[PDB]
Amino acid sequence: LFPPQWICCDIRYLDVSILGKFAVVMADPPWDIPYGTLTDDEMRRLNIPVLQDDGFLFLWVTGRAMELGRECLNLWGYERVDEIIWVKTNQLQRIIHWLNHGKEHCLVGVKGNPQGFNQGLDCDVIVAEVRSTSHKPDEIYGMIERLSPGTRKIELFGRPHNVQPNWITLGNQLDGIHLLDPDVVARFKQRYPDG
Amino acid sequence: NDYCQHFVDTGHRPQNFIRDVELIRLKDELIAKSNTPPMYLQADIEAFDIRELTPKFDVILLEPPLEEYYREKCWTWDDIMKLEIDEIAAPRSFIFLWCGSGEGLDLGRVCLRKWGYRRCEDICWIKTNKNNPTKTLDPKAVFQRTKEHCLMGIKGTANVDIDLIITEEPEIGNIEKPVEIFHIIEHFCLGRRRLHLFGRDSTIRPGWLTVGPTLTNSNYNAETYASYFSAPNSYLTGCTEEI
Ligand SMILES: NS(=O)(=O)c1cccc(CNc2cc(N3CCC[C@@H](CO)C3)ncn2)c1
Repeated sequence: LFPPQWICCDIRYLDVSILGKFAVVMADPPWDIPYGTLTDDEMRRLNIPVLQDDGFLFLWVTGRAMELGRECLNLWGYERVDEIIWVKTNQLQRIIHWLNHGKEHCLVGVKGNPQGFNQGLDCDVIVAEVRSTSHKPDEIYGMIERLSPGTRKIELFGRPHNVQPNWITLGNQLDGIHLLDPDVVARFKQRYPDG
Repeated sequence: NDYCQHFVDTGHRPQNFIRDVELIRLKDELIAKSNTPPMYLQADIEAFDIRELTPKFDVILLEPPLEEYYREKCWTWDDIMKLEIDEIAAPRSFIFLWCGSGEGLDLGRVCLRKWGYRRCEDICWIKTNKNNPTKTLDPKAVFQRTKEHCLMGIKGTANVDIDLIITEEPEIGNIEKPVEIFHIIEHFCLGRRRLHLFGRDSTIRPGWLTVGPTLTNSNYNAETYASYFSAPNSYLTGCTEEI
C-alpha cells in the first residue's frame, strides 16, 4: 500500500517480523556516543536481519559509531559496499576534536543478491543545507527511489517529517499508529490484539 | 533544488556547486621556519625493512598505490596490513592513511587498529567534475564513487581546518593526492618527525622524510636525520619559534 505509514513505538521491543521483507532499510540510530539512546548491545540486538532477504541498508553514523555501525552492519548480515557523504551547507551553498566537521556519513550495506536495482544512477555525495535536529536531507529518499522504484522500504528512528510514500516509518516521536497495507494490518492484529 | 536529481539530469556532480572552495593567522610561517630540510629515500617498501627508518615518527602519511587508482606495482590491503608500521611510530604519534573509496574504508580501519591507533577523524577528498560533466563502476558499487577518504588515527595520549578537501577530479591515470592534506597535517602542530610512505619526487616537501620506490634520488642519512631533532630540538611542536 503506497501512501505513508508509521508506527509510534519503542523500536527495542516491537516485533518487526509482522512487517514482512523490504527492498531498502534506512536507519538513523541514536548511537551512545541521554535522550532516547540505545546502548551498543541494544543496537547489536535489533532484529534487523528479519527485515530483508535481498536489498540494501542505509545506516547513518558519526563519531565512534563509524566503527560500531560497521560492526552492527556485519553482525546483521550485510557487506558495506558504499558510503554516502552528506556535505552540509547553509543557504549560500557554503560549507557550514581535531578538525571541524563538514559532513555526515551514511554507510550503505548489501544483503543477499538484489535484482532489478538501478545501481550507479546517483553519486555518493549529497550537498544540502542543515535543517532541524538529526533531520537528514530529503534528497536521500529521491536517491533510494531512483535506485529501487516502487518497492517497499522501512525507516528506523524517523520523525513525522520523514513519512514518505512506499515507506513504513518507525520511531517514538511519531503520532500513534497508521498502517494501510492489508498484509501488515492482518499480522499486526494477530500479534497485538489490543495495541 | 535537488542536486542529486540534477546530477541524474546533467552529469554535474552535486559538489560542483559548493562555493568558497575574514581574519588572518598565516602561522604557516612558524611551521616553515622550524621545517627540517626535505629528506628522501628511494626504497622498495615491500622488500625494505622499515625498521632502518629511525627515529620513531610523530606523523606518518601512508599512500599505498591501490589498484582502484588505475582504471609499476599495485598494493593490496593484504600487502598494506602487513607493513610493520607500529615498529616505526612513536609511542605518541599520528597516522594519515589514504583508503580510496571501496574496501579500504573497512580494511584501513582494521590496519589502524592493528597498528595501535584509534581513528579520530575521517577526511574526505571530494572530487568535482566541472570540466567534463561516469567511470567503470566497481561491481559491488551502488553509487558512482566521487570521493576518497584519508583516515586520521592517533595512538597514545586549536582547530583551523575542516575534514573536507574539494578539488577537481584529476586526469585519468593521475594518481596524485591533493597537496592540501599536507596543510591540514602541518596545521595540527604534532611533531617534526614526519614520514611519507609511497611519496614521489613530486611530493617531496620541507619538513618531511619521503620514502618510495619511484624516487629518482636519495639524500637520506639516519644520523643526519636524527641530528635535526637532537637536543634542544626534541619535543618541538613544529609550530614554535626557533630556540
Ligand atoms: N519507552 S521510549 O520512550 O520509547 C524509549 C526510552 C529510551 C530509549 C528508547 C530507545 N528506543 C527508541 C528510540 C527512538 N527514537 C530515539 C530519539 C528520536 C526518535 C525519533 O522518533 C526515535 N525511537 C524508537 N525507539 C526508547
